[PDB]
Amino acid sequence: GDRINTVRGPITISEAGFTLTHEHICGSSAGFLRAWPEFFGSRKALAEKAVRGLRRARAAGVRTIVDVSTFDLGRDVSLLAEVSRAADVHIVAATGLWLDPPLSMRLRSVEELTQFFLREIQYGIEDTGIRAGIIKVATTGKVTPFQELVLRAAARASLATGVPVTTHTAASQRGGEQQAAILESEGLSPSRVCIGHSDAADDLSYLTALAARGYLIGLDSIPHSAIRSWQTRALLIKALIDQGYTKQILVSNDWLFGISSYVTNIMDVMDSGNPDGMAFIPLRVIPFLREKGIPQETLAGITVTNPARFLSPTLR
Amino acid sequence: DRINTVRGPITISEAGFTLTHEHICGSSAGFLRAWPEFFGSRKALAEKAVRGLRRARAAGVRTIVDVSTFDLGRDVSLLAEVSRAADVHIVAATGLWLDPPLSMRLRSVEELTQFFLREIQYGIEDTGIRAGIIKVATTGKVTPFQELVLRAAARASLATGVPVTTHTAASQRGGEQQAAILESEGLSPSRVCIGHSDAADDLSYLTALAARGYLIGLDSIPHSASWQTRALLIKALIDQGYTKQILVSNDWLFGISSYVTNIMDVMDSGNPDGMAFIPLRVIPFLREKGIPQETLAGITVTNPARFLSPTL
Ligand SMILES: C[As](C)(=O)[O-]
Ligand SMILES: C[As](C)(=O)[O-]
Ligand SMILES: [Zn+2]
Ligand SMILES: [Zn+2]
Ligand SMILES: [Zn+2]
Ligand SMILES: [Zn+2]
Repeated sequence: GDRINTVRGPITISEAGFTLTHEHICGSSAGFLRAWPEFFGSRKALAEKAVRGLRRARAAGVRTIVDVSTFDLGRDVSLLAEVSRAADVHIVAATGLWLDPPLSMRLRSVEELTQFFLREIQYGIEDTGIRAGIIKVATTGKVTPFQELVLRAAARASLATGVPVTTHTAASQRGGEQQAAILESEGLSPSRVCIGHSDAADDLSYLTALAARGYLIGLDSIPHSAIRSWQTRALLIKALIDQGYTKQILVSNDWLFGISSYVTNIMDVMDSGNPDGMAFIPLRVIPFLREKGIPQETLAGITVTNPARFLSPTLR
Repeated sequence: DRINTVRGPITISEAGFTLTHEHICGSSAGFLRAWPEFFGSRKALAEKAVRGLRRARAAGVRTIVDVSTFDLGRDVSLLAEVSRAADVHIVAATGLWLDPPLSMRLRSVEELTQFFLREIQYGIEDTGIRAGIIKVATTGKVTPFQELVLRAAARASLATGVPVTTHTAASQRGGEQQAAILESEGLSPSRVCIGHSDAADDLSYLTALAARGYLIGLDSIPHSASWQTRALLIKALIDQGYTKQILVSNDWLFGISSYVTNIMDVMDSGNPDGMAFIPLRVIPFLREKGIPQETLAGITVTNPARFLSPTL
């Protein structure tokens, strides 16, 4: 407690400011940006596009992003440090595993995965020293055996360091419920867990029941509807406020500036559907919520206070 | 006239005794740099590799071909460090093995062709260290994505002259499906090694491929360590007239993360010779069976040189 690790070193919690808690510089695969940078035009072209997009978001009020790219999403932390410095936006890096682990991860025990997540939080990522400030885990269906090991290793690393856990779900399958059961079996407090992609939920009662248990609800992919409207997703934010669960809400774009882990040219399709990029939350969602009558203090709580509480390393 | 190595180009006569299917590390993309303590440390793995390569050099090896691809975790800076310190030539590979990430799996044949060309003609990552071989792995009857990898490999080989080497299940005669695809792209069989052929129960499968001009990779002899029975496949192909089609190797590794933990210790206990197994055990065994030294030198020196020299 008192400081959050970022790609340019520790910051105090008051420095984080407006924080987008689920974003990516680049959605890729381990080793890929280094082995084939011209897939993105060039490494310099991707960095320049990410710096302009982050400066765009900064001019709309954002001061920090949490890049929830794991090892297997190709998360290159040296790129994050470079674009963080050039944009003057803090970036929190992640450990954990997403949905494309290679064999060298897939064959590991829970104890081995715990030591890997442990290494990225406590020592540093690769040979850069940059330490992770969050653990990202993805699951599908009812949670596969390997995904259950990842959740348990994540809980273990969280309990030893205080850094929170954030998840990838299918809300339409109520996937947070299985995640929550596994993480609680490990002794992890719900207040150290964000159940992500909860904006895609059709069932408000699924979200209300997780919030009432203390989970953070990641309404984190609002503009993916702009490519069910985005205003319908944003109304889940108002619904949880009106139910008294403002403190449980985290809002983000889930944007990216380059994508190789999908069909070629998807980034162009996405950018034409959401030209605001990571500024979509502050330029479109926040004004929409204001016009629906949500007061300033509540919107500042969601965008500043809740991420600060969530990211502050806590064992209390 | 020259072959790319991790220390730059060398002339064909420099390659000498060549093991054409080996690995410094069997891992996954990004993994050695993200989690080097899995191997004790990066330094410990490099030290183990240098000890093993120096042992192979003392036994007569002068070059190895490291057929680790991107998705086997190939770390061509590690290869360069241990090539220099062992003073053993290492040829690096492009291509794809059996664990491509989404960023590779979702690519077209044209995109994959550009990636393999990038690693042969420009360099691997930002090291400028060019690949001298293309490695391709397939499973059953060849999946749709594996077929794209073979076609891109054939295209890259036709544009550069560098050869193609494969991973099969010899028990499934996988080289027949591989060869049909490669030939549909116009690739000469003389620029293809069908690997893991030592595991075959069917000599007919190997002789038919050799009769078409394929190189036969009898590359995993010490993994069976009977290894004697696998080595007699070398004699069988010699006796049928196919000496010039034979390539032999150990398929050894100095670290392994792409498998259950501690497999490396099991392997090192069964084969303490490591990469020196071929020169110290297989070559003398074949000589005792009456194969002339000149034939063994052709298999370990001339065939490798003919295969690696870029052609067309
Ligand atoms: C990289 As994603 C679509 O799971 O946020
Ligand atoms: C890395 As292998 C066992 O296919 O030679
Ligand atoms: Zn996700
Ligand atoms: Zn995401
Ligand atoms: Zn193989
Ligand atoms: Zn191999």
